[PDB]
Amino acid sequence: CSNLSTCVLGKLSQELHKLQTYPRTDVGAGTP
Ligand SMILES: *[C@@H]1O[C@H](CO)[C@@H](O)[C@H](O)[C@H]1NC(C)=O
Repeated sequence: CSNLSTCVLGKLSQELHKLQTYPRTDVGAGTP
């Protein structure tokens, strides 16, 4: 980082895309 603004926004946005509340399985069973 260097901006300390676009840093923050970009980091948390990228994190939310990556993790996204861990979409492992979503149908009924919900297997790991
Ligand atoms: C600004 O923010 C982005 C996104 O988080 C980051 O990748 C980058 O290293 C930061 N600094 C610059 C100079 O772009």
